[PDB]
Parts: sequence; structure tokens; C-alpha cells
Amino acid sequence: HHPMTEEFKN
Amino acid sequence: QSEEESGGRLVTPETPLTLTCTASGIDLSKWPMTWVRQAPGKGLEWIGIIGRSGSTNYASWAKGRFTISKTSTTVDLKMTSPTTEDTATYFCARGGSYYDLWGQGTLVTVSSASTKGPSVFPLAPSSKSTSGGTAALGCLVKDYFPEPVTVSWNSGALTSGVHTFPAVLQSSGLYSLSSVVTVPSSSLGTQTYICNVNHKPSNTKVDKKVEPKS
Amino acid sequence: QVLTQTASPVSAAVGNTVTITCQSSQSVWKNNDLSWYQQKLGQPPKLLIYYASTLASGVSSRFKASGSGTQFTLTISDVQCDDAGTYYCVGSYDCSSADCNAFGGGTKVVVKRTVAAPSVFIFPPSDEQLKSGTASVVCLLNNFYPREAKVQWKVDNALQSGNSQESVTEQDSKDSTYSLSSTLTLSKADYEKHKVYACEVTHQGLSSPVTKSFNRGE
Repeated sequence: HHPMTEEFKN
Repeated sequence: QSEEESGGRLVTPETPLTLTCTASGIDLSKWPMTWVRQAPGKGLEWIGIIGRSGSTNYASWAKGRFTISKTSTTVDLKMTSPTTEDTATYFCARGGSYYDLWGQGTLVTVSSASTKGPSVFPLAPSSKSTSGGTAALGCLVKDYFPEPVTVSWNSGALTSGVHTFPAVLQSSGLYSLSSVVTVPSSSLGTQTYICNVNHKPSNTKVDKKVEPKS
Repeated sequence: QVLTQTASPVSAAVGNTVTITCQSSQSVWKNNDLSWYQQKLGQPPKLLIYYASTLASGVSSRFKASGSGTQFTLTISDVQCDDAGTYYCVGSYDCSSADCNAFGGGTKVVVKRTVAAPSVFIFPPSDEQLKSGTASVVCLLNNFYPREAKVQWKVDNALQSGNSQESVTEQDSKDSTYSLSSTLTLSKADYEKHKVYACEVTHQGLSSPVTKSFNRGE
């Protein structure tokens, strides 16, 4: 999948 | 660079409901987007998030009852088994870590009660009573359901001295609220005061002229 | 996650300083993914601070904040009337082992000012309403401080109980006062049975209670 930070954090 | 929610309305419990957050001037592939809610008089509550590429996460308390999805111009919140405890204003916001842009919110009411439009009654300025060179007048917006109603004075031109009170839930289950304005007593003869009341849930629109009693 | 904020209200005079604390039940993402918001009734929240100490664009430098891990504080210096409102912290967490985000419970800021007695008005029910079988009598207490106030309703000198409801505005963003409306709801049947309708107001700014009254039909 995608790193959690690139998906959900800004 | 703006958000606007829509779709809030009265539904019976267990009836599914979809809210829409319409984005303007935002590329939704570049931002996590978030839904938050606030029950009347209570605090803000995080519901969930859709990430940049479309993955989703939700609050533990939601128990799968909320689904967020998005298009290139909208973010939806679908609520599947609503209960009365889901009555709230729902906000969409831009951001995943923190929220820099917000919509104005859309109001969801979960109840078995029926829609009812208000009656609008004058609170007539006293013919012989002042409390400081100032008179008071207003409108009473009585027996409506669901929330909300909006009140303006003279189509929004009169704002100074206006107090529109929070709605109270009556024992009947219907709402009432008063909107008042303080004005110079000397103006009562010459100035026209009209309260503009709108209850969109019942398509009720009333412009009521308030004047001293004979 | 639970973020516990300072109990409401935090109070300060204009030009003074307040602080609001936010404790997270677990450490936030990277120890500093914590933001602060101001909200006024009827409006969406406004971002003040992000990453625990970074001032948001266009926000007054009167707002500053700091903290790390589980412990955070927001400081409002040189308090102004329009700081009245509710302030929230938002924690951001590791989505893989927790909820991604959570809100603190909110802390209300009350701007102190001089005591101000209410101006009192009483409004009889309109004839239009009386046609409907109900009578609403309204008592308005305008622009007072502090919020605490007492409204008693009397009908031909008989104290009323259980048939009035009241509502209070948010602290005013320009003069820091409150206003209150009390509505006495009677059946038309009961209303037409009595003469004198009176609102009696007790407030710290009044040396003795103020009564406003009318006689039905006059």
C-alpha cells in the first residue's frame, strides 16, 4: 500500500 | 478554495442518508479530507478521513455506520443505520493532520416526528415603555420542526442591536425561538421593521412587519 | 483517544492573558501533530495553530502555543472582546494502531467586564396567536453581565412554575454582554382567565428586583 503519512497526514 | 456541505435533512431512524461536500478550487487528489460533527450545544467529534489516494479510516465509535467516498469535485458521507444520537451539524474539512478549510455545515435530524412549519408572531414595541431611550421589538417563531430556521431583519440591512436567541425544544417536541432588536424609540413612528423568517424544511417563508399596537 | 482540556470557563479581562491546556491520553504523531481551533456559535471552527506551535496564516500573533508528546498549551495574550468563544485541540495519531484523529472537549473563554444590569422588556401575546389557542408572554433581559440571572413569572401575583423556558445568547463579541429571553406559555383558556402578567428580574447589577408588567388587553 501507500505510507500512512502520504495518505492521511499533511 | 472553498467547501460547501449539503444533504442534511430529517430522516427516521435506520433510514440511510448521504451528505455531500462540494469542493471549489481544490484538487481533491492532493488533500486528505475529513468529516466532523457537532451535536447541538456539544463539542466537535471526528468521524473519519479519506486519504489522498482514496483509502479511508473511521472513528472507533462509528462501528462501520459511516462511509466516506470522493469524486474529483465532491466528498460524500453515507450514514447507514442512523439513530437519534446522530442528530448534529456535520462539517467537511480539508486536511488530515489539521484542518485549514471548513464548510458551513449541514444539519441532520434523526427523529420519528413530522415536519412542521412555524407560525410567526410579533413582539410589538411597547407604546409606552422604554429602558434607556431604547425600545425593543421582535418576532416569535413558534412550533417548528426540524431545525433550522433563519431570521434576518429588513433583508439583512438591520444587524446592529439584533439578538436571535437559540431555539428551545418545547415539551411538544417542536422548536420555538425569538429574535429581538433594540432600536431608538424615536424611530418607531417612521422606520419599518420586518423580520424575514425562513424554515426551508417546510418551505415556509414569512416576512412579518412588526409595529406598535393601537 | 481522549484529549482532556482545561475545564470551562477560562476568564480574562481585556488586555490580560489566558492559557488553555490539552492533555492527550497517548502521545501524538511524531510528538507534535497537534492543532488548535477557535469556534463561535453557528460558525465552523477556525484554525489557529498547527504542529503544536506554528501560527496559522492570518491569525493574530496574540496566539501562541507549545508542547510535545502528550502535553500542550495555547496562550492568548492581550485578550480582546472577540476572543470570547470555544477553543479545541485536535490530536493526530498513528492510523495503524489508533484512530487517526480526535478532538479535545473544548474550553470556553469568557471575557471579563464591568457588571451591567439587564434592560427589561415584557411583550404580551399577539391577537393572531391567541386565535390559535395558545398564549406566549415574552420577557427580554438585554445586554447584561455576568450571565447569572433570575426570571420569575407572576400571573395575578401567583408565582408560575414549570411553564416557562429560557434561552441565552452567546457572549457578545463587541461588548461582552449576554441577553436572555424567557417565554411563559399558557393555554389561551388560562390566559383569558387573568389580568396582571409580570416578569420579575433578579441580577447582580440591580440593587433590588425589577418588575415589568402589563394588564391583559390594555
